[PDB]
Amino acid sequence: ALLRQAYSALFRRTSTFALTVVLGAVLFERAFDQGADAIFEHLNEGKLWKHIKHKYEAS
Amino acid sequence: TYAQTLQNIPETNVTTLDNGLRVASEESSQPTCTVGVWIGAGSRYENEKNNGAGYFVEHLAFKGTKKRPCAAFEKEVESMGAHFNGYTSREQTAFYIKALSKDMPKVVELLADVVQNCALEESQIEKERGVILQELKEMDNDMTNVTFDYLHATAFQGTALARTVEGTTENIKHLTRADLASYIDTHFKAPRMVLAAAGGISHKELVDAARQHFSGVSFTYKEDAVPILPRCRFTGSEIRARDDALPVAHVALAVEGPGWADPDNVVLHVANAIIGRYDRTFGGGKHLSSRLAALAVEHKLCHSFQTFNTSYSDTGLFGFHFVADPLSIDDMMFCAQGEWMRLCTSTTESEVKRAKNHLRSAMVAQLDGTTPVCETIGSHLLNYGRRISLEEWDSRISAVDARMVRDVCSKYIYDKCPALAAVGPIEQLLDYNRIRSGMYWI
Amino acid sequence: CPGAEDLEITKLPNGLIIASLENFSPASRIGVFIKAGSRYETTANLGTAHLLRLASPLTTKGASSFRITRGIEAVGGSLSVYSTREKMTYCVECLRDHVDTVMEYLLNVTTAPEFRPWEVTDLQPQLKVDKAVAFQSPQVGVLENLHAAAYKTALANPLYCPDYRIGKITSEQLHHFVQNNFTSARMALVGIGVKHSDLKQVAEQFLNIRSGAGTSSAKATYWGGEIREQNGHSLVHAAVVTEGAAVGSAEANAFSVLQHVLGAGPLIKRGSSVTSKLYQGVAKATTQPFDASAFNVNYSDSGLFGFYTISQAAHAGEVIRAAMNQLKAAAQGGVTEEDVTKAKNQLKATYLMSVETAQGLLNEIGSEALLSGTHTAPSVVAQKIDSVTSADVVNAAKKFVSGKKSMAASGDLGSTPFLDEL
Amino acid sequence: GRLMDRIRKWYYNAAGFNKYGLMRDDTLYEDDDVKEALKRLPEDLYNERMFRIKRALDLSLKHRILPKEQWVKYEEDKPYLEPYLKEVIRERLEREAWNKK
Amino acid sequence: XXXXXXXXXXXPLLCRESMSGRSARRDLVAGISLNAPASVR
Repeated sequence: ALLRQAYSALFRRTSTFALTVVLGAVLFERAFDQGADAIFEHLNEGKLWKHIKHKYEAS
Repeated sequence: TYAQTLQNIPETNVTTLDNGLRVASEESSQPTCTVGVWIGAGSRYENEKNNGAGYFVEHLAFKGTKKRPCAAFEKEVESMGAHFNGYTSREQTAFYIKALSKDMPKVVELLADVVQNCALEESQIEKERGVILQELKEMDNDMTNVTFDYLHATAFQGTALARTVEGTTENIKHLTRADLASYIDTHFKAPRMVLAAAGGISHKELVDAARQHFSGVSFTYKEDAVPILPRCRFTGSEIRARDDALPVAHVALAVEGPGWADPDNVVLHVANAIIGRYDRTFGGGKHLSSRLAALAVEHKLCHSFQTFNTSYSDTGLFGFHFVADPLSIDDMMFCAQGEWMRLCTSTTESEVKRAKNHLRSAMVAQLDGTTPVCETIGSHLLNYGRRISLEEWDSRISAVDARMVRDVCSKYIYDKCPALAAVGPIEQLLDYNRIRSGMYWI
Repeated sequence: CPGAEDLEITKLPNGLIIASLENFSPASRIGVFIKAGSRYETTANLGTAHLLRLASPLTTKGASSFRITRGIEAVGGSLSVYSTREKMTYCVECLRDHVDTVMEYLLNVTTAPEFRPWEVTDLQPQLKVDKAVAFQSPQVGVLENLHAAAYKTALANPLYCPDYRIGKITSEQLHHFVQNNFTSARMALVGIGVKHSDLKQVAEQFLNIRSGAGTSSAKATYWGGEIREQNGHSLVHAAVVTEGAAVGSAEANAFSVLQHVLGAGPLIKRGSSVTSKLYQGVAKATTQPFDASAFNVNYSDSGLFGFYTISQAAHAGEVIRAAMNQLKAAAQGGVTEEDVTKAKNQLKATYLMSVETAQGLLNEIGSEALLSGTHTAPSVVAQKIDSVTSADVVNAAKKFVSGKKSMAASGDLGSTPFLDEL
Repeated sequence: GRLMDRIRKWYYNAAGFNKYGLMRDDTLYEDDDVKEALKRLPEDLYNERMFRIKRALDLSLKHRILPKEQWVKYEEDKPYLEPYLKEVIRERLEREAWNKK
Repeated sequence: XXXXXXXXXXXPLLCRESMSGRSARRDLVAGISLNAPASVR
């Protein structure tokens, strides 16, 4: 019963609501960034310096 | 000492008959007494066709019976210096008599005659047609009355509790003798009735006279069975009946209650005692302990405000009602909802130490006389199944602390969609969403 | 564990009466009965009795206006002041425990007010409010006009302060009124749910101030006037009285029985009144809904007796004339020996159930303890009432038809008869 | 030891509000307490206070003072508001204490 | 600690029984209370 279980704990007191938003934004940032980064790099394989890097490191 | 005088109150005796009728009494050394029958019948037991029939019945209860017509019945009751009175609510009907303790058996006979052998003269009904229709026009100018009816009409919208006790105009117009007689036979039945008495009455001689005039045993199990009413749905909603020509505005706001059975109803009464009530004749003025009352005086917020915890069988209505001038409504509602949050959040032990003392003095004041004792007894059995002595009430109340009041209030009030009834010049108070947002965070 | 106790009465050298009674009820109720009221007002200080009872929560010489309200509410207690035209009762209710607590504020209010000029001034406009809400019931309108039309002084004075003197009552007038009337030989400390030895101890080792009998009242001169208020209300209230009997009079009981013979207020909810010859006699004369009861007041040195008719506008004439004829026919002999016994029964009933309540008991005890410093056993008050003959009743009716009448009526008096038309 | 009276009388003259024909309680800053105490003042004392203040104001805009003859003497200064102000404070301290307990 | 209040200003009951009980049984009492609505009889 997530919709209820979330309400009682997270969404009731205005405090835990804010603490949820704060911690939710932390989780969302790690997730969204890694996600969008992956979608973009896969859409452009072999085109980024990320990819063609190895070809020029005889260092 | 107080602690002993509670312990030394004569216990209420209870005995049940063959047909299921309960008889209860509180015997004192009173030369006078009050004895009547409290029936588990009201407008909730009614429906779309027979709405206000039990009220139409209430009009014809004193208008004569089969054994003795109107002329004889009124003459007989008046002659013994006895007062015959009664009422009908949404869930409870009652007919009772105040008389000397000596006339107790004759009284029980008189009571048993009305509930059973009511006349219902076809000519008499036609008179009470216009009588009720006038009482409707007269109650329609009671703004407090109109508001509380509207409150039920929207809080329990779409259910039986949303109906007025008096009923529709169309129903009163067209109700038949058959419809009335049907209500009486359907609802006024022994197991759903309680013969209560209080005064200088021997309980034994009460159940004897009761055993005589409340006779016929039920045959089937069905007639022993007490009906389980269908539940009533609460609705976070509002009804705004606007009339700017109306001098002052009335506003009632409530959340859903717990019901007679719930022990939380005690705490909700302690909480309601904290906020209390006020009207501009309260001599205490700005020095009143009630915060809402103090703010009401300091800022001239309202003519009057009251808090209520109206309980029903399976539900209730915890809320408040106030009367204010067209331009003091919003500030009044503001402070009122603030004190509600103050209940759930900030309630101190000092506050409830007072509130408990007030509620103690209240329940004791509730039993000042024979009729108010009989009313308690006739209702205690009908709702609790037993008598709750003042000694027991005190034990429940004395266990209430600030931490408990906060919890119970946070449970029934905090972040709940309330029911709103507003009548009159009501512009300053507006938007349910604003009222709804006043339900959280002090 | 609790039993049956007697009521005790003590008279201090002060002349102060202490009527106590232990009933072992979990709620105590102490009152201070005083022979004050607007009856002792003159034209110079009209309304000072009204402002006085509103001045109860004001500061005292021992308790602030704050501590009075906060201290009393702290223990669930309550403070109230009931008063008629010639009586003043200061009541307190509370649990048995906090008697002494609430007893302090009660004692402070009645025996040591300060009447601070600014508090008095701030209280003055409450007269407008308190009067306005009481005057919402049309009866208090004609009832105040009745006393004004019935007398010339004392009882002629209004119970609620006249408009022109609102805000014009000095703080010194309050002081003088309390000094002149709240004296020991005019008061009574009456309690319920208290041991007499405690209530007595409180009244002496705490309660004192000015002794003696203080300011007296010019005994009520009769007038016989006719005050009429035209306000267009569809319902017309009307009262017609002559001089009745005083408190503790010989003819006192005779009028009370005649009242129930004629009938005084229905005993059955939404019911017609059969025993009432007045209700019935008028019902034969008029068509529409109405109310017509027997009116009877008993004061210390006088009293009023007659009928009060609430009727429709155009049918006021029918009801009033009919109600008049019922007292004429009652004086001409129309009183059955059974009617008396039936009324003497209704009266003995009404008395008994009135003393059920805490209010009714404390008042009934304190009323008598104030005037005739005793309490009469309820059996003997039952003797004194039914020892009234049938002739005594017809005699009381004779006094009405003979004596000079005074009438007060407010409504749309377009069809309301004048007093010289009855 | 008549020292305290020496010091007070010195400060009263060094203050010099008596040059404006002002009482000591005239120069009182009107906070919440003083405001309340002022409303409790009798009409005559209030109307007199009002004139003394308006006179001091008029003097101040003239950059003049009263003649030495019309200066309020130290021993002739009426503490007309101080008894009122003390009760206003006493009453308030009661409420503040009663609201904690 | 009990009793109902009211509200009016300055500056119906038309049926025989719902406006019954009023015609002055006695005469006129005047009650006012520290914390209870101003009584009138």
